[PDB]
Amino acid sequence: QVQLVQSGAELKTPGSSVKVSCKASGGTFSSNTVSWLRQAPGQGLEWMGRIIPIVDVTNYAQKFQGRVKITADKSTTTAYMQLSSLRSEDTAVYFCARDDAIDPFSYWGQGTLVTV
Amino acid sequence: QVQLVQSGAELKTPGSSVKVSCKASGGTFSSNTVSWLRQAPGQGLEWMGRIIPIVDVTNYAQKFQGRVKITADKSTTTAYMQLSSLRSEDTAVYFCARDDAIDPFSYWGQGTLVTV
Amino acid sequence: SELSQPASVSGSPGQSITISCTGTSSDVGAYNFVSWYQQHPGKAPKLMIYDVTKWPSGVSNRFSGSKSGNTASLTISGLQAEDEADYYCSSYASSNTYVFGTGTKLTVL
Amino acid sequence: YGRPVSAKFVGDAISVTECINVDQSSVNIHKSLRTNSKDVCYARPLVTFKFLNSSNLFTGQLGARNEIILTNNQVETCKDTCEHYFITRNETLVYKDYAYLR
Amino acid sequence: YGRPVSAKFVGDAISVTECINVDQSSVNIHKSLRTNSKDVCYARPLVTFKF
Amino acid sequence: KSVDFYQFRVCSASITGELFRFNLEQTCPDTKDKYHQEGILLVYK
Repeated sequence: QVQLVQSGAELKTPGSSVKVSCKASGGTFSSNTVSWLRQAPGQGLEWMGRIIPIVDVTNYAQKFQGRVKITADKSTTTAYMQLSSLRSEDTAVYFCARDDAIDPFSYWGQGTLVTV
Repeated sequence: QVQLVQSGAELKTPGSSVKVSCKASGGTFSSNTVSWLRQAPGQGLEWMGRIIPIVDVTNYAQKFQGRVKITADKSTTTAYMQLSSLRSEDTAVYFCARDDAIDPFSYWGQGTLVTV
Repeated sequence: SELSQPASVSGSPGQSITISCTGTSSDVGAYNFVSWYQQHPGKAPKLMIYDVTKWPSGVSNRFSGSKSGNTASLTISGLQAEDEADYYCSSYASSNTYVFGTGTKLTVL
Repeated sequence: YGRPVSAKFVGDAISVTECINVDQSSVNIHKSLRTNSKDVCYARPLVTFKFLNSSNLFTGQLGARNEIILTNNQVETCKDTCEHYFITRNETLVYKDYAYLR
Repeated sequence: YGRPVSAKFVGDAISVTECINVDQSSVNIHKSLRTNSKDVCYARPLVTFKF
Repeated sequence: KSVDFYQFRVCSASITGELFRFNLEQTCPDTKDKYHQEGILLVYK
């Protein structure tokens, strides 16, 4: 029963940088992959990127490349996502998921609301 | 008491090539570096370039790159400076100073007057 | 990025004259190899102050130098004599390039 | 060869010259690897020294086995959380990120 | 070394890390080496696997 | 896991790998000598 903890909602001015921290319970990250997703009010689910810490490899979407920075800490098993040069359309709820032996989006997270 | 000998004044048409030869007395060039400095009538001083014959390395100013050619002879202990495409304001006197254990340029030559 | 020097400085017998030399911090503010050269009219330049403040061999000790911040100051206390040679300030710069000041003219009564 | 030598390719043959040392008393190594602008930081720290007793300043790029290179063509893109280790004779220099000294 | 390892240059030294295997059961190799467009064909086949 | 090259694997991580350097100072010492003590010798039966 892996439990994920997400940071509280934060308000930032347009054009600034927003940092979101997701904490994963259990022993360690191991070979699990952590993915970041966003959901706009009334819209669908997007796909920002993913990070594998056992090799420390970050996979990014073709539209979010060069704008979102993902880092991982195995000592604290914490994933940090930094977004810069955000626009007025970035107001959305962000989730951190967790790859499992069955399907990748097996685990999720309370979600963090970001308003621009 | 190292003495420097410079060639006499020469007259050349604008846009031509001017060659100046400087002879250094003493035993040999050794580790000394030979520098060339021009002085306009009523103007200040500036660093044109220098040559070290130990490694045969020529250092040039950023505004004189590709325009002044500096060569040295290990047998006759003579330094040759060639400056083609001579322009009108190029007219000036030329000194071939020498580095010394006390301080560089510790020696000065007679000077060569170049008129455009 | 040539060094800037005062156009001229006045003087009088039995007085001390200070000449300033300032420039970019990349050349004078990063190294300590400033030098002052005196040139007589129609004569080869002569060096009297090198390094920072150490005097050379066989020269008068009435001259001194002091570099503070990005500005060097050369102070002369020996008046009379000629004291007419133009003074030029030089320093070492990056990329194995040397620079020289515009020049300072000293006049005495 | 036991002694260090300089060699290069001339035609189909190898031309080898002699080697000359520099003034060991006057040696300076910069503690900062950050150059002008960004992403063009130097790969290796620069070294300032002089030749024999001649009073002149010479700046170059430090090589390997206590070698000085006058061609500073070694550049690389800036990388976050970098680390560098250098060996000079019987001493080691540790550069965290792109600055500091150890 | 007998066991496979990964190494790289760090300054004047060599930094060596460990190695991690992947899922041997779930491995797929594409049978076509022709990449999209022309004159940009892949030199080596692509492999898809889990971790 | 680095048991052998037979198994497929991907290993490109580099965070805190062990550091190593090449030593270029070891050399073969020259052989020693022998005293080879000697003298006059007599036998007796």
